[PDB]
Amino acid sequence: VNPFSAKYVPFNAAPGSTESYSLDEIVYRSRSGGLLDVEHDMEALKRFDGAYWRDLFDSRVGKSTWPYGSGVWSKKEWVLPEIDDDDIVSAFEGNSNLFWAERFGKQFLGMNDLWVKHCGISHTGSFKDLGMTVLVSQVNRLRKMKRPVVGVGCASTGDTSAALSAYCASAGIPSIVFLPANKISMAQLVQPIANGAFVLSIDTDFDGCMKLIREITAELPIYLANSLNSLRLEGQKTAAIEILQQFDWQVPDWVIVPGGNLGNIYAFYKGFKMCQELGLVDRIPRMVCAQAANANPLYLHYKSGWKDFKPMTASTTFASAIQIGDPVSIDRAVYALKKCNGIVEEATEEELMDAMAQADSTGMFICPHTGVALTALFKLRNQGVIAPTDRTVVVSTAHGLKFTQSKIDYHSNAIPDMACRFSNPPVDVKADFGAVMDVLKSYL
Amino acid sequence: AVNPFSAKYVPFNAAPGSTESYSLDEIVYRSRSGGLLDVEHDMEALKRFDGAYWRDLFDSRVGKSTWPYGSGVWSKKEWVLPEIDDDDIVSAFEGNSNLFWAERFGKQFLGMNDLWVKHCGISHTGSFKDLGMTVLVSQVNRLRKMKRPVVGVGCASTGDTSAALSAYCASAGIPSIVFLPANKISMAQLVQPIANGAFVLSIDTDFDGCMKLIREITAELPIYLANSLNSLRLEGQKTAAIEILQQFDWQVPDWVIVPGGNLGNIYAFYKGFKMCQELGLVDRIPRMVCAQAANANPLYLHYKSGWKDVSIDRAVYALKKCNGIVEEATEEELMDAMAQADSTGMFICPHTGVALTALFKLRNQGVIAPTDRTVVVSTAHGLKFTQSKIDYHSNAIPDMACRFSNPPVDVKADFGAVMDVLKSYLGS
Ligand SMILES: C[S@@+](CC[C@H](N)C(=O)[O-])C[C@H]1O[C@@H](n2cnc3c(N)ncnc32)[C@H](O)[C@@H]1O
Ligand SMILES: C[S@@+](CC[C@H](N)C(=O)[O-])C[C@H]1O[C@@H](n2cnc3c(N)ncnc32)[C@H](O)[C@@H]1O
Ligand SMILES: C[S@@+](CC[C@H](N)C(=O)[O-])C[C@H]1O[C@@H](n2cnc3c(N)ncnc32)[C@H](O)[C@@H]1O
Ligand SMILES: C[S@@+](CC[C@H](N)C(=O)[O-])C[C@H]1O[C@@H](n2cnc3c(N)ncnc32)[C@H](O)[C@@H]1O
Ligand SMILES: *Cc1c(COP(=O)(O)O)cnc(C)c1O
Ligand SMILES: *Cc1c(COP(=O)(O)O)cnc(C)c1O
Repeated sequence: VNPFSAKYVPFNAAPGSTESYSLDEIVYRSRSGGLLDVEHDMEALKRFDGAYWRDLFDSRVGKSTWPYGSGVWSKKEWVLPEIDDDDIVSAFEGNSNLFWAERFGKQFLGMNDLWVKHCGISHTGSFKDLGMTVLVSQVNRLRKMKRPVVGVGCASTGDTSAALSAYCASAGIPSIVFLPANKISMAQLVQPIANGAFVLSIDTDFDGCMKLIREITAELPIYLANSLNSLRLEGQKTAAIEILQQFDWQVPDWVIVPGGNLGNIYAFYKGFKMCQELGLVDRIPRMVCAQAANANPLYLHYKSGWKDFKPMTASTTFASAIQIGDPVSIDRAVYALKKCNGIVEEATEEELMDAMAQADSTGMFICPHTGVALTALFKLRNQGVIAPTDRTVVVSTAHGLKFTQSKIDYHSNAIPDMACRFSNPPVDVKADFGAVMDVLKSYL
Repeated sequence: AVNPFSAKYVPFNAAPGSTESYSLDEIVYRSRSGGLLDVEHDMEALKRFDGAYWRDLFDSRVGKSTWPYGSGVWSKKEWVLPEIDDDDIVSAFEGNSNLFWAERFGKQFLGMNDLWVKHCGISHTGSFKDLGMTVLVSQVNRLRKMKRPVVGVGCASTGDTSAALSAYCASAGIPSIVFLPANKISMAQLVQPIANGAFVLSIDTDFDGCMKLIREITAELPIYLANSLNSLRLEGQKTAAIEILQQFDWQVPDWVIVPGGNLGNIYAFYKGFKMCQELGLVDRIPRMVCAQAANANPLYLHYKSGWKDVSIDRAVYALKKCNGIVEEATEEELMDAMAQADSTGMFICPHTGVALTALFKLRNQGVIAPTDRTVVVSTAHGLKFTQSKIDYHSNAIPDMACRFSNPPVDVKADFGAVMDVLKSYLGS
């Protein structure tokens, strides 16, 4: 009855390799120690032409029918084809606004066809929801199959844990979060705490919590939620399919994604590539990966001609989730960027904050990581690589509501060594009709 | 404009042969007698199309990419602002918000299998105000583009309304002004209008000093005011009710619980459900519960008095018509409810905590049955109220037990210690 299936496979598998694993297998790496990927049965999917898939996926966008209302699960056949609908844990994720940045594109970039994907408008406020619905759904299934998974554990700065904990909580799955004691107080770990996660405050840095969550997982029947998981990528790749669908199956010229551990940027390529390969569309977009100057291993690797990649030491950024020294999905990203003929650009602490301020002025509320992405767009316009007329999509990874402090400090002119050129502080005036009118007429 | 549909400003009531009405193109805030204004649609022009027509029309637009019908508000454009040009609309894909099924929360805490929470907080600016602001700003945009004298939009909100207002205005290139007392200025509270390029004024006076001053400016400069009295924002807000129906495949819930501070909201929801009933989409409206804080005004005391002793009359009318109920929630009760809800996956606002407390109390009274289809409206994303959650979960709210707090446990970087803590948790 159900002809579609998926399995684990070594990332970029060698010719005629026989290595595969059932998705029910709890595995994170291959025989060689490399990363795993979800490989779908392309022979079975190709029994249906692009016309069928377009019509099928279109018939399901924003409908009440479970589970196809979700931006991810409307594409179930391409994500987890063999999961039962009873096991799916979904919070209506995806269907995210592809915001037309008319005033930003025209006033700053000379662009008419610039769009911003607001992935931040989600259940936990970041794109990580797309990935967590797939992972927790699969974990949910394993639990019901009486498999040894008593909960999910992770150690990541808010964004990953918030998504995980929320989805785990709704399904009654215990969620275990390891976080450094002083390094984050209680402000940014509010979501997992509120979502009934079992939170531990450890006497170490972020690195020490990452090491300890491994040790725990080695003995305890606790599933490990990491950058490694190819399941998360299966949900995240639907954002690329969604962008296509929102453009009525027309392919944009450029897509710019913030790259931390570099999984997301790869997920986007896989989504775009899958639509081309199955006959939905005839082409794929060119991709741009944007990084913070304080954490630019991919940037240094690209401009060296895809030769010599080095795990650099990352320094403090306002774009917290993007500051990664040794990116886990590095080989994935490099592969993706080569195939789609892509580009990598960096962004300084000042440049990412300024581009963020300029975006907000157009009626947005986007994260510092998005500022990084917009900086890349700024620079590629300068270099003439992105044309003023080209259909360009910038991916906003998180809502600004999760990164308010960086905005409060910027407009308060309270960041040391920062120029804060686009700050918009409140103006002081005494209760006088003439004085109030004059400052308003000057703004008029 | 071969458009059969139309709407106008009309007083809320005035039975004895009133002919008072204003064009939606006029700047007006109140009636001749000072009462509330109301957007009245040409129901006779709408009644020309049967219940099935509107259902199928609204269903065909939902989620789609066709401008402007993708929005949860503008998908019902004919019922909101029928005369505005598509090229004048300022939309940020608002509405379409998750009708989250509270399975774990409903079954474990309330013994309810069909309880839903409507997450309006998942939107552009983090609240349901986006629904109302898209209509207001669109009209203001329409007026400005036809060379009408409107220099900008102003308000005195420190929270949701100003955040929503300034965001929509910024995209349309419409100046946004926030009049506020210099002492009540908060950098955190105003983070959204500040970033959205809104002209925020800090005035060296009190609450009354500002309201007196705005009167003096709006008599000289034509600044459109956004406030609680505004009836144009209700036209957007009402589509949330319509949406709830559409999301249930045009099946009416038994109960819809709305937080009530402003009191305009509960009316908007009533207005939306009623419009669907009156036009043949459905055969009924839900019973509604208005949930108020214990600290809040005497709407609760008025309901308990058997309807004998802003937007107060507006809400009382809506509640009497739909056979509604009002309940209170105390500071501790709403915080507890927020914690319980949150622990099951949600991340809701304190206003939603108030609504859930009203649900709890009415379940205990046996007014709401276990099987009853119940929708609890969440007005704002929990991310706008992290400080109260931080305080609650660290037991840092005085005169409150914080009984459902989930503080993190302290451990050193020792394997055996981390394990023993984990073992006792997994043993539970
Ligand atoms: C209210 S349910 C319809 C009633 C349901 N079929 C029943 O029998 O109880 C449909 C709504 O659930 C919410 N929802 C959340 N996740 C969804 C998903 N993955 N697929 C479809 N709807 C989802 C959406 O807001 C959607 O409008
Ligand atoms: C994106 S507009 C482009 C307008 C103009 N040709 C330009 O380039 O500046 C193209 C079509 O999309 C629709 N549209 C207008 N504003 C939109 C928005 N903010 N988001 C999505 N679609 C929009 C309109 O129906 C219009 O016909
Ligand atoms: C990408 S535009 C369609 C292209 C457009 N016809 C053009 O030629 O430029 C459609 C997307 O804009 C966004 N959007 C925001 N508001 C919308 C609205 N009111 N109606 C339709 N789409 C809207 C949604 O994310 C939607 O998927
Ligand atoms: C409300 S669910 C299950 C109700 C069940 N009779 C009970 O009381 O436990 C009814 C239908 O809605 C769909 N559904 C399941 N989970 C959903 C969710 N989280 N959101 C929206 N619809 C859902 C499924 O297709 C299911 O058959
Ligand atoms: C995790 C995260 C990123 C980084 O994505 P990768 O796939 O790890 O490159 C960027 N922005 C936000 C908001 C994130 O949470
Ligand atoms: C929410 C609301 C208000 C109050 O908004 P705040 O900015 O939070 O004070 C007033 N009137 C109506 C109709 C509302 O919906």
